[PDB]
Amino acid sequence: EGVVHGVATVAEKTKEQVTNVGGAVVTGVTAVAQKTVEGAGSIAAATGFVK
Amino acid sequence: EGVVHGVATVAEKTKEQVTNVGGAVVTGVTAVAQKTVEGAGSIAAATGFVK
Amino acid sequence: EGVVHGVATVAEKTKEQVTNVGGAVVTGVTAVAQKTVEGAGSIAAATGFVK
Amino acid sequence: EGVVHGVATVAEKTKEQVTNVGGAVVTGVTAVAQKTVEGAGSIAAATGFVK
Amino acid sequence: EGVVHGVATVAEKTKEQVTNVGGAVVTGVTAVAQKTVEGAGSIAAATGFVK
Amino acid sequence: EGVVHGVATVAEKTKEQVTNVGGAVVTGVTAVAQKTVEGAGSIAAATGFVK
Amino acid sequence: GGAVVTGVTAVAQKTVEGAGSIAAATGFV
Amino acid sequence: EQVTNVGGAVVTGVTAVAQKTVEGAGSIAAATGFVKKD
Amino acid sequence: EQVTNVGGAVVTGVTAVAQKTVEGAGSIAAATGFVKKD
Amino acid sequence: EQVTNVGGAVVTGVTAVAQKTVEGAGSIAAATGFVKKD
Amino acid sequence: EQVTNVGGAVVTGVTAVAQKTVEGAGSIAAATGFVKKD
Amino acid sequence: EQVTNVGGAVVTGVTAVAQKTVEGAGSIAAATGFVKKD
Repeated sequence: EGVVHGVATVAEKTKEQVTNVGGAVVTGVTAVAQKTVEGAGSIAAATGFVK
Repeated sequence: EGVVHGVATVAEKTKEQVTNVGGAVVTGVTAVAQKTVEGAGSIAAATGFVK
Repeated sequence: EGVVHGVATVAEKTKEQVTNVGGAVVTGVTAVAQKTVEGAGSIAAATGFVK
Repeated sequence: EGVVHGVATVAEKTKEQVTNVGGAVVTGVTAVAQKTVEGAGSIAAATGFVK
Repeated sequence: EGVVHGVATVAEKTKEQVTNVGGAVVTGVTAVAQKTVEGAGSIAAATGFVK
Repeated sequence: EGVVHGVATVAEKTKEQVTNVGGAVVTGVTAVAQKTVEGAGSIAAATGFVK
Repeated sequence: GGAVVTGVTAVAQKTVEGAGSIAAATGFV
Repeated sequence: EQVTNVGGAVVTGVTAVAQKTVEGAGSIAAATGFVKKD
Repeated sequence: EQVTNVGGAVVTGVTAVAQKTVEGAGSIAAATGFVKKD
Repeated sequence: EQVTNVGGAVVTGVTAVAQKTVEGAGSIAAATGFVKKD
Repeated sequence: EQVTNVGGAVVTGVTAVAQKTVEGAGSIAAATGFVKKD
Repeated sequence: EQVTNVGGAVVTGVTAVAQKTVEGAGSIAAATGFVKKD
């Protein structure tokens, strides 16, 4: 049935070289954030700088 | 059935070298953020700078 | 049945070298955030800087 | 039946090396954050800087 | 039946080496955060900096 | 039947090496934070910095 | 070969579904 | 066969900031002060 | 067969920072003070 | 068959910091003070 | 067959902090002061 | 078959900390000052 409303991601990390010798690095494998609804309902959101 | 509303992604990371010497870098494998709806409903969102 | 509303992610870490000498590093495997509803309901959320 | 509303993640750690001499490193396998409702309910959540 | 509302996570640790000599390291396997309701219920959660 | 609302996580540790001489290390497997209500009830939780 | 940098500010960020503001400046004399 | 040889690697005074944010907000502000009088 | 060779690796005065945030907020601010009088 | 060779690895004075936050908030502020008179 | 070879590994004056937070709040503030007169 | 080879491994003055928080709050602040006059 695969994926209906969500998303699908596949990855294979065979060989990677990362040398951190002069700074800072951040890396990641597929972080996700999800807001979904099926029927009657309401998702109200304010994400960011709101003040 | 594959994908109905969301998207699909495949990425095989075979061989990669990144050299961090004169600064900083960020990268990752396909982060995603999703909002979808099936029937009657509402997603009311404001993302960014709102003030 | 796969995934209906959520998302699907697969990753394989075969060989990876990270050498952290000239600074700091952060990395992760698929952290997730999820808010969903099925029927008549309400998720109301404000995430970030609200003031 | 797989997963209905939540998300699905699989990872395999075959071989990974992290050496950290001149800084700090944080890493992890799939931390999760989830809020969900089924029927007549409500989730109200302000996460971040609220003031 | 798999998982209905929660999430699914599988990870295998074949071979990994963390060598940390001149800094601090933190790592872990799948810490989770969850708040869910089924029927007539409510969750109100302010997390972060609230003041 | 798996898990209805809770989450599912499996992990195997074949071989992992940690060495720490001049810093701090913390390692963990499946730390849990959960709150769940099914019928008539509620949960109010403010966690973090409240002042 | 040489890799000699005088003095540097370096900024990198990725944001998905939010907002981010970078503000950097260097002082060299 | 992928190889990298860093010969000198001499960077004197640096500020380096990286961040990743999903579903939120993050603002970063950095500044360097360098003076090589001689 | 991948190989990294770092010859010198000399970085004198540095501040470095990375962070990841999912479903929240995070602001970092850094600054360096360097003076090489000689 | 991957290999790392760090020849010198000399980083005089640094501050470094990383963090991951899921479902919360985290703000950091760092700064270095360096003076190499010579 | 992966191997790490650190030749020099010299970091004179450093401070480093890392944290992970799930469902909470955490703020860190670090600083260094180094003076190598010679 | 992975091996660890640390040749020099010299850290003069350091201060490092790490923490993990699940369902709570945790904030630390640390700093170092080193003076290598010579």
